[PDB]
Amino acid sequence: QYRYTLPVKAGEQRLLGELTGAACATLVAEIAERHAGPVVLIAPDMQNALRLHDEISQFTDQMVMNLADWETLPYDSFSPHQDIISSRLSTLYQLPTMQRGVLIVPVNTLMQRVCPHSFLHGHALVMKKGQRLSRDALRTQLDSAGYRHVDQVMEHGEYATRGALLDLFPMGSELPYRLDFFDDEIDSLRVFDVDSQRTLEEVEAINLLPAHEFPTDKAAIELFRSQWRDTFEVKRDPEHIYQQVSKGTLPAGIEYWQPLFFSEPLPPLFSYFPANTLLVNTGDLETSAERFQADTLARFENRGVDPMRPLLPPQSLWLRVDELFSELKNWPRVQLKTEHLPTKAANANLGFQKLPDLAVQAQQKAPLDALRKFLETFDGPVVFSVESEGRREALGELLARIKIAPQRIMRLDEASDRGRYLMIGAAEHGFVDTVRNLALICESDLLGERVARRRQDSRRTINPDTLIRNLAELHIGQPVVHLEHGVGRYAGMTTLEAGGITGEYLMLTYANDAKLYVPVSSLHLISRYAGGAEENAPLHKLGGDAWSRARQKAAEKVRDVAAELLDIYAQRAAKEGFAFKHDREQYQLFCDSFPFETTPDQAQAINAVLSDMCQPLAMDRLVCGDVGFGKTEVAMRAAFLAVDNHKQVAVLVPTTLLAQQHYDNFRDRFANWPVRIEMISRFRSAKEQTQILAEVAEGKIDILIGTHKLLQSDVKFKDLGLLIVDEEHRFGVRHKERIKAMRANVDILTLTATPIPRTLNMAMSGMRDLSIIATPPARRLAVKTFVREYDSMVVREAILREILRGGQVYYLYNDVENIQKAAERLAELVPEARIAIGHGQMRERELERVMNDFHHQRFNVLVCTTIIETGIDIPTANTIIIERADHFGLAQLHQLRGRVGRSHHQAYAWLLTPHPKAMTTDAQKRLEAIASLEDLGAGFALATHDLEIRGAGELLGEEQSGSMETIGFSLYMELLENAVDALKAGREPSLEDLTSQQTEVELRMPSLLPDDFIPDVNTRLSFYKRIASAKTENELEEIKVELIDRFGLLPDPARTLLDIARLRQQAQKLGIRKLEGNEKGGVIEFAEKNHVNPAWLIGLLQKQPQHYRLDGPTRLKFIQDLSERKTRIEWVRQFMRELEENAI
Amino acid sequence: RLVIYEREAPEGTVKDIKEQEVYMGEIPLMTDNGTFVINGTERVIVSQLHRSPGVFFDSDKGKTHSSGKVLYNARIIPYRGSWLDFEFDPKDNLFVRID
DNA sequence: ACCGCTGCAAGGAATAGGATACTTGCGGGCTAATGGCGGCGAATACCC
Ligand SMILES: Nc1ncnc2c1ncn2[C@@H]1O[C@H](COP(=O)(O)OP(=O)(O)O)[C@@H](O)[C@H]1O
Repeated sequence: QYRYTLPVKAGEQRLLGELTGAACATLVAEIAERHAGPVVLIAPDMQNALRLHDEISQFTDQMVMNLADWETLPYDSFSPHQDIISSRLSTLYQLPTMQRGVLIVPVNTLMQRVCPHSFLHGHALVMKKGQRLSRDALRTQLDSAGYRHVDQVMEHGEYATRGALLDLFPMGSELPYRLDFFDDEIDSLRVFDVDSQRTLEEVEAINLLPAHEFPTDKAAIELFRSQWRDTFEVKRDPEHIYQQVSKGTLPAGIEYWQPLFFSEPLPPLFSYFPANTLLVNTGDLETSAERFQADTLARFENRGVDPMRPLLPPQSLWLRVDELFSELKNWPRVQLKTEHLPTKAANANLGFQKLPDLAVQAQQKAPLDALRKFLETFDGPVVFSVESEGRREALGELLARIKIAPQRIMRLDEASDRGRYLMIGAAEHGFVDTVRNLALICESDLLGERVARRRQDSRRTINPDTLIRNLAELHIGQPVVHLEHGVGRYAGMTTLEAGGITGEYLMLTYANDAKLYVPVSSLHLISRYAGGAEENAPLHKLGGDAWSRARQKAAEKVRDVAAELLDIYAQRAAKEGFAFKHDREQYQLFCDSFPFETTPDQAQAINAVLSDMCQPLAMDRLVCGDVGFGKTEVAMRAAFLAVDNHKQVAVLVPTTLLAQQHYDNFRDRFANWPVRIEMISRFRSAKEQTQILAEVAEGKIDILIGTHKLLQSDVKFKDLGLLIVDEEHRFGVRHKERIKAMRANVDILTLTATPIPRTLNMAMSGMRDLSIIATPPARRLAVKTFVREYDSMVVREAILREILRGGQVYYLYNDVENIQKAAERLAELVPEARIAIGHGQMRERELERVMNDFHHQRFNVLVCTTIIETGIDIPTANTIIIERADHFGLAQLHQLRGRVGRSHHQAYAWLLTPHPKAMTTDAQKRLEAIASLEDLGAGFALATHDLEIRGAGELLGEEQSGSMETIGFSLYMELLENAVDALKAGREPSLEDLTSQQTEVELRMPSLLPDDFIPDVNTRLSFYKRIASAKTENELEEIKVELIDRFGLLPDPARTLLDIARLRQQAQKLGIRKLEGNEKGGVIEFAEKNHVNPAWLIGLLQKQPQHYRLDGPTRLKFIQDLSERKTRIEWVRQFMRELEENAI
Repeated sequence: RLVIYEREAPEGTVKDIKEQEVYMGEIPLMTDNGTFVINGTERVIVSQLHRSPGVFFDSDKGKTHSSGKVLYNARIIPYRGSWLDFEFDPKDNLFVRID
C-alpha cells in the first residue's frame, strides 16, 4: 500500500509537507511509478532543476528530460544556439502526446510562450518505427500541412499514398521516403529515389527538424515586415533589424522578436500538455515568478530605449503572473513544501525527518563515533548513497573501520527490516522515512563543517592590574600600551570631527610622532604600562609597513648553462637513435582497444610518430595542438610501439593532478597487455617511492608517470627508450634536457597546447619536428570571447546570464591579499549569487572542500587565483571573468579559454581590460591577438603570436622567451657540428658521467669559466673535459698555466673552479664522497671504506661539539660562520689537510 | 588623517583614526623678484589672458549660406568640464551641439 | 592460583607547517582638443 492519494480533478491542489533535502526526488519517483501518465515537475530555478535532473533518475527508471530552455537573458543579444533549439522543438514535437515520462521545466521556461503549433505540425516531421498510426491519418495530416498527392513524387510539397505504401517529399530534404504502413502502424522508413524509386537507406526514426523554431522563408519575411511596419517605425539604417531581416540574414537576438514571425497569439505551452498530466511543484512559484516578472519588466524598460533594436512588450513573449495562476487552475496540481501543514483534505505530511548530527572529524580519537553510536540504535534499514564508483571504495574501508557491510542494490524499495546497503546515485542529502524506518544517508552528510580557525588576541586575555581598570585619571606623558599596536606617550584628550559626528578622543603619540586617536567610548583597549620603565619605555612605529624592503642587488650566473647544453646536444647528434620494430597485427589489436575512430589528421600524426620511431635517427617531435583534440591516444599508440620493444617508457607532467588523470588513462587503455604502469609524486609515500624507484632499475614497471620527481638525480632507468612530456610550457630548459642527459639518443616526444617561443622557433628551424593537429572529433564550441573595459553592470549581467543558465562561474582575480575584499565587492554587486573563496595558499584541506562543494554545485561563483589553471573537470562551469587581464601570459590566456566549454552548452568568456591607454603596449598586442583569433585550431597561430612579440629565447641558454641578442642559428649549427666531430674525433667520454663520477663538491659558490675569458664554447667545453678528466695536481696546474698563457690573467671564477677541482682530487683520494658546504657550514659525507681517523674524529667532536657533529655514521655536520668564501675554501682545504695527516 | 569606520557598528562610527605628516611634491618657490629657478636657469611664468568662462552670444555676420543671413549662436563655457553650444540654422531653427 | 584481556606509557612514525631553492608569466618602481578655411569623399537626406 502507498501512503497518499493523488490529485485527479480539473484544478485541485494537493499539499504535501515535512520535506527535507532530496526526499522530494524519491517522492516524485513514487508519483511517476504510481501514475499512468506524464509527470511535469516545475522547478523554482535552473540549478535545482539540473540538480533534480540527476536526482530523479537515481530513484527511478522512467525516461526523464528537461525542456532545453533558451540559454540567454530576457531581451539579450545572443542566439539560443540552434542545436539547443533543435533539441527544444524536438521534445516540443512529442510533448502533445507522450504517455509516460517526466519533464522538468523551470518557471523561466513555463512563463515563456512557444510556437503556435501550426508551424510545428506542418513544417517538421520526426517519426519513429514504433508509432502505431494508419494510412489515411497521415494522408490527411499531409493534406492539412498542404502537400499534394503525386504518386511518383519529385517535388517539395508532395506525397504519395497507394495501397499500404506511403511516400513523402518534404520542404526540408531533397529526398522522398517510403512508409509501408501495416496493422495501423509504421513499418518502413525507406529512403527511395526521386525517380528510380528504390531505397537508399532503411531508417527507424526519421528526424526532419526545422532549422529554426520560427518560419524563415519569404512569406514569413513579408508577414514579419507587415507586423513591424504595423508596430514599430522603420528607419533608414543598414543595421536596423527591419532592413537586416529584409536582406534575409539574421542578427543574434532575433528570436526575442518572436510573435512577428507568426501573426498569431502565442500559446503558453499549456497547449502542449497531454490530456491528464500531473504537475508537481517544488519550493514555491508564488515567490520566484514574481521576482522573475519584476526582473523581466525591469530589463524591458532597461532596454526600452535604443531605436536600434526596439523590443516588443513582455505581454506577448511571456504570460503574466496572474495569467499563470489562472492556467494553474486548469490542471490537477501537487505542491511539495518543506514544512508541516496542520490538517485538511487534499493534504498530508509524511514522515521525512532530517538526519541527526552525523559528521566526521580528525579531532576526536575515533572519528565515526556518531555513526557507530547511531547504527546499532537505528532499528531500520540503512542506505549509503555514494555518488561515484571509486568513492564507493572510499566508503568501503571507511565503514570497514566500523565493520559495517554495504550491499549494492538498485532500488530504494529493496530495503529490509534492518540491513546496510550502498546505493549508487546522485543524491545530496539524507533523511529518515519513519513510516518504514528507512534511512538514506548521503556522502555529503559526513563533512558538515567547512570551518576555519581563529588566532591572535593575546592581550585581550591579559585583564591584569596593568589594564588600569579604565581609571580615566591618567596623566599626560604616561607611556601607555594599546594592544593592537604597542606603547605610545599619552598626550591628552582632543575633539575631532568625523563626518558629521563630532567626538572626543585620546591623542596618543607613537614613533615618528604619528598621532592615534582612540575614542573615549572604547577606553578598555587602553592599558597602563606594566614594565615599570615609564621613563625608559620604547615606542612602536604605527603601521609596521616595511615593504620598502624590496630594493635591489641580487647577483646571478652561479652556474653556466651554455656549455652543458652544447654538450648534451653534441652527444645527441653524435650517437645514433634506436630503430624501433613495428608489428602490424599486434599494433592492430592495440588499435582495437581504442573504442573510437581516428580523425585523419590524428592518424597521419600517429603515422608520422611511428614512421619516425622506427628509424635509426632520434625522435624529436612537437605534437602541438589545441586542448581536447585527442592528443593522448597518439601517445598511447606511441608508447605501445615503444613498450613492446621493451624500452621503459617514461612519462613527465608538471603537476600532480595531470599525473593523476594520466594514471587512469594509461591503466585503462593498457587493460589487456602485460605491462605494469605506475606513477610517482609527492602524494606517494617514501616507502612506496623507495620501492618504485629501486624497481625502475630492476624494470618490470615499463611505464612510469610523474612530476619533477623523476628528475631528482637518483632515478636510474635500466633501458630508457621513450620520453613523453606533457603540457610543455613549463620546465625551463634544464628540467627539459636533464632526462636526455641520462641517455644521449633517447627518443623525445613533446605534447603541448601552445608551445613556448623557444621550442617553437627551434622546431620551425629544422632542429625538431613539428606535427600540428586540428579538427576536433566532437563538434565543440568556439566560446565567444570579449575584451571590454571594467564595468560594474557588465560583469553583473554576465554573472546573471550564467546563473540563470544554471551553471557556475570562474571569476579569477589572482591576488590573494585582497581576494577576501573582492569577494564581498562582487557579492553585494550580485546579491543572489553564492560566492566562495579558493586559492592555492589555504591550509590544503579547505581548498579541496571548496572544490568538491563546487563539484557538487553548492555555490555558484568561485573567486580564485590561477589555481584553476591546473585543468579541473566540472564542465558546468561555463564563464570565465578575468578581472585584470592586463597582467597574464598569453599562452595561459588560451589555456583559461580552454577551461570553460567542455560542453554542448555555449560557454562565454569576458576578458576585462583596464582603460586602453593606461596599459602596456605589449598588453594591447596580446589582447588584439586574443580578440583576433576565436576558433578551433587557432591555438598554434596564437603561439606564433606569443613568439615575435617577446622574441624567441636564446638557442643555447635558458630564458625561453626573450630577444637577448643570442647566438645566431647558422653559427649555432656550426658550433654544434664542430662539437660533434671533435666529440666523435676520438671517442670522448660524455661530460655528464664526468658529473656522476665526480664527488659532490657543492659549495653554493659561482664556479665556472666565464664567457669573456673564453668566447668559443667548444674550447671552454674541452677545457671542462680536460679539467674534470685531470687526475694529477701537476696536470691541473699545467692546464691552469696553459689557460693563463692563452688568455692573460686568471679570474676568480676560474681560480675557484680550479681549486674545487684540487679539492675533488683529495676527496676522491680519501673517500670523501658527498661534500656540501654553504654560508652556515655544511655536510661532509665519507665513504663506507673511509680514510677517517675515527678516534681523532671523535677528538674533533669532543673539542668542538659546536663545529663537529656526527649526525649519521659518516655524515659530519660542521657549523661554521663562513662569511668569506675565501675563508670557506681555506677552511675546507686545511680541514682535509688535517684529515689526510690523519688518513689511515 | 585617516578615518576607519568600524564594521560592526551602524553606518558612520569610528574604529580608530591615525595621522602623520606625509610628504608630497616639491613645489618651486618664487624668488623675491619674480623668478622661478628651475634647473639653474631662471624661468618666469607669464600671465595668460584667456576667454572668461561664462555664456556668450555671437553671430557670424552673414559669411555663411550667403543669404545675408546672420546666424546667432550661444556658448556656455565652463572653467572645467564640457562645453555647450546653441546656434541657428538659416532655416530659423535652434540647434544644440556638445563638445 | 596463573595466563587472558584490558588500559595506559612510550616510542617511533608519519604528517602538517613552515623554512629553503627551482620553473612559467608579467608589471611597478626605478635607475638609466573644444578661438580657422578649403576640397573632397562620405554621407547623405531630398525631391523625383
Ligand atoms: N578519434 C576520436 N574519435 C572520437 N573521440 C575522440 C577521438 N580522439 C579523441 N577523442 C575524445 O577526445 C578526448 C581526448 O582528449 P585527450 O587526448 O585524452 O587529451 P586532450 O583533452 O588534451 O586532447 C577523449 O575524451 C576522447 O573521447
